Amino acid sequence: EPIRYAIPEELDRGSLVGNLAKDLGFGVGDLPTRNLRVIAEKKFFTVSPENGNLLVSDRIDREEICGKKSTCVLEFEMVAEKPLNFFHVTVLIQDINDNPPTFSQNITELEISELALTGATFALESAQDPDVGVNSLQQYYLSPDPHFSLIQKENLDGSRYPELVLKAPLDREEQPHHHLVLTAVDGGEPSRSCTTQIRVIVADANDNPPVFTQDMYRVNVAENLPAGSSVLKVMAIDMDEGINAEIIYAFINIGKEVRQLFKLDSKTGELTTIGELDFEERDSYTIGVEAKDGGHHTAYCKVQIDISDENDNAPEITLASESQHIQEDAELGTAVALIKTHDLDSGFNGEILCQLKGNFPFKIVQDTKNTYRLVTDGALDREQIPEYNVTITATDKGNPPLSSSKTITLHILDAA
Amino acid sequence: EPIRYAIPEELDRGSLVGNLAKDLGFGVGDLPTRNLRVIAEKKFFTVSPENGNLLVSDRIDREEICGKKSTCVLEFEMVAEKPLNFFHVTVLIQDINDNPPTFSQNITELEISELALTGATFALESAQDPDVGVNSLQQYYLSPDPHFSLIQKENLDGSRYPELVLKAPLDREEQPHHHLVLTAVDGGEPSRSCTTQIRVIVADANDNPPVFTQDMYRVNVAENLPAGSSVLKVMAIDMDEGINAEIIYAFINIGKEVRQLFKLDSKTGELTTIGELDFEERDSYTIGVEAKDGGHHTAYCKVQIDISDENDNAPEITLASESQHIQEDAELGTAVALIKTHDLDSGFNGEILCQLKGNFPFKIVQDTKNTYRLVTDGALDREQIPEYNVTITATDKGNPPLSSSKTITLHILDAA
Ligand SMILES: [Ca+2]
Ligand SMILES: [Ca+2]
Ligand SMILES: [Ca+2]
Ligand SMILES: [Ca+2]
Ligand SMILES: [Ca+2]
Ligand SMILES: [Ca+2]
Ligand SMILES: [Ca+2]
Ligand SMILES: [Ca+2]
Ligand SMILES: [Ca+2]
Ligand SMILES: [Ca+2]
Ligand SMILES: [Ca+2]
Ligand SMILES: [Ca+2]
Ligand SMILES: [Ca+2]
Ligand SMILES: [Ca+2]
Ligand SMILES: [Ca+2]
Ligand SMILES: [Ca+2]
Ligand SMILES: [Ca+2]
Ligand SMILES: [Ca+2]
Repeated sequence: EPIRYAIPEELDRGSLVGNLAKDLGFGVGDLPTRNLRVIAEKKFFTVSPENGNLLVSDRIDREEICGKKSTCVLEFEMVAEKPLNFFHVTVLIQDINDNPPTFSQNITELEISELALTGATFALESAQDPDVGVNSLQQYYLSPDPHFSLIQKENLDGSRYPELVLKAPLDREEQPHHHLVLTAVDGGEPSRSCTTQIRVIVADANDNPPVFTQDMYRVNVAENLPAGSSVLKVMAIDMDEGINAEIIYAFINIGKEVRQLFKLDSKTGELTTIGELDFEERDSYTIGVEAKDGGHHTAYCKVQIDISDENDNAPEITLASESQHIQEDAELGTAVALIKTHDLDSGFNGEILCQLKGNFPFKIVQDTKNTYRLVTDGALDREQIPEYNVTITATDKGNPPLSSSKTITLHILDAA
Repeated sequence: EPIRYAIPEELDRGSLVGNLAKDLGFGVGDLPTRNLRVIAEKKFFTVSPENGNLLVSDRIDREEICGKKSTCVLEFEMVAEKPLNFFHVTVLIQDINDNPPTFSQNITELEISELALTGATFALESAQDPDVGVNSLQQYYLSPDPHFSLIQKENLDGSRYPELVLKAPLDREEQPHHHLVLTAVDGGEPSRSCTTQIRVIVADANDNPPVFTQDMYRVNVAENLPAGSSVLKVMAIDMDEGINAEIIYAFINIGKEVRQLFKLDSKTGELTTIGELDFEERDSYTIGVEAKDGGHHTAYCKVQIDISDENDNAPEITLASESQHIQEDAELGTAVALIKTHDLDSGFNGEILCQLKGNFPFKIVQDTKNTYRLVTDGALDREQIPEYNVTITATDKGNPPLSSSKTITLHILDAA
């Protein structure tokens, strides 16, 4: 007595499903007497009281009636009178491929670190289809890209899900963004498909240490350079982004003498002077500079600062005699005083030009480069001139030249 | 005439440097006549006017006089009178190892990332010594450590500088801090040395992805669960520190039906319900959960939520008859009305118990599980009782059980 029908969905109104009168055992000679009618809350089917045919009365949407279920049957009861009996009739609703697949969003972003090795797999969102059977069985395809390919796996139930695979190492410094196109096609008839774009954003990793522009920063400055003047400026380049690009500068293997003279800026990297320079103390400074970033990548170089000599030291005069006493009966050629000169500067700034200022019965005789002797030249007499105030002047050969004077008193004593 | 002396430094006052009278060509028979005396701004040496010996007058510190210079000579002039002449005398000051080396600071920290490969080199600060020659030539030693060794290189001038080398990979999750001891010994006599501690702080890198406690979170909840109730709580463990340890939770491959029913917290990871559950619509939910951290390390699992059926649907009654008309001359056994019942619930909650309420000349006969027939049992007469109000009651076998009634009017017609 139970009878099942199998018709496709989305059939036009009035389509023939089956002759219930003949399939049960009725006859056109008794159609009006039994008065067939369908009893169901959903007016999906109707029975013609003329020939006993089962027709379609409303739109039969399998996605709205059954959803994602495999089988889809509609059970109702047909009522016949004289006598009154029940006739259970079931109608299987076949599924057609009338719904294309779809993704969650058209544009999907995916952040991938550039440290990802070749062969790394990243999960991609699958497409959904309200159909069932082969009409929902998706087949995923990816547009050709030299860096990415597609992996299509299956679950334990047979559904396919795509996964992105990396076949070439990523580099943000070469290409930070990639644009992919994923396509999903179902296995129904006709084949309906949809597309979606995948924007791969390459995340930055500290894959590049700082690099100085020069491995040696050499400069020459003056001796009396004012405190707080710019000496040079180191520069380090980092191709990364964010914390992996901020560079800090500092000194290495440095001493306290240098620490009180120079100062290196951590941010700008400009080298200045906080102390005083002196050529007579030190004429060269070899300093090492370290460059650090966020990922603790180090970069080392050397800085050499040469100092030129300036004429800032005056010539010094030293004298010595026999208690500043002279005998009036001394012969021509007798040494009376000894002159010693020296200058702390170098080059022509240290060369001293010694001479005698004023007229006196004495004469300066040069022995070596820095030694002189005050030799008598004229007459001496205590009764006439008892003392002489010899003034010695020394002058260097600098620019500007410095000088210094020193007067010594020489007494004249009686003869024997 | 020029004469040079070579004496060590830090000699006691009055030590003999040399006999200037004999080394030049004088004689004890003429010591007081010439009256020897030293002329220098620094009172480092003196000449004895008795025997003509050159002695030490003050402390001679080579580090204070010459500093870091290789050679160290002191030039002065000795003055003799009757006659007056100059005698240039130089004294070379030999260096002794009377100053130990030293570092900048006793405690030195060094941050090293755990991603450092075996053999990585890290610069260490060198020790400084105010001495010169072999007295300042340092020899660095490192205490034995299973992870670190010492590399000793030399510059172009011969000075040694240490560098730390890594022979075993570092792991912050195993040991975040290391304590090293660096020792510097000079090549003088006696050997003076100093020590310094190096605190190596292992910087954290994303070397551990999130790990779920369970690969499957299965739970069973009721059907009419109130919106906003806790379902379960996923948990992911990350052994890293900082941004590399913060975990965010989200859904993957999810649909709109699920998105309007459940909600996953990104921070706490607690799963709640924002919609309504229904067993008649869907009895199982398989959801995938993704765990992401700062370094974009992914972790996937699955969550299955089973729903139990609740008796929240009342039995439905459907009736049909011959236009609600009965002939008074009907035989015992004639079908008058057809009863159809069904319940949306499952199990014993769907089993329907149909019966007739009130005394009537009718009887309910059960055909199948859900079909009944109202069969006459007694006498009928329109002149006496023209109509009957048959009330059919259906009740399920749930807890608590539901029920529904439906009264149909049956008219009695005359005979033929
Ligand atoms: Ca459809
Ligand atoms: Ca369909
Ligand atoms: Ca489809
Ligand atoms: Ca790069
Ligand atoms: Ca960097
Ligand atoms: Ca990078
Ligand atoms: Ca100067
Ligand atoms: Ca100068
Ligand atoms: Ca000068
Ligand atoms: Ca000393
Ligand atoms: Ca010394
Ligand atoms: Ca030493
Ligand atoms: Ca670890
Ligand atoms: Ca982590
Ligand atoms: Ca770690
Ligand atoms: Ca329900
Ligand atoms: Ca229910
Ligand atoms: Ca029920």
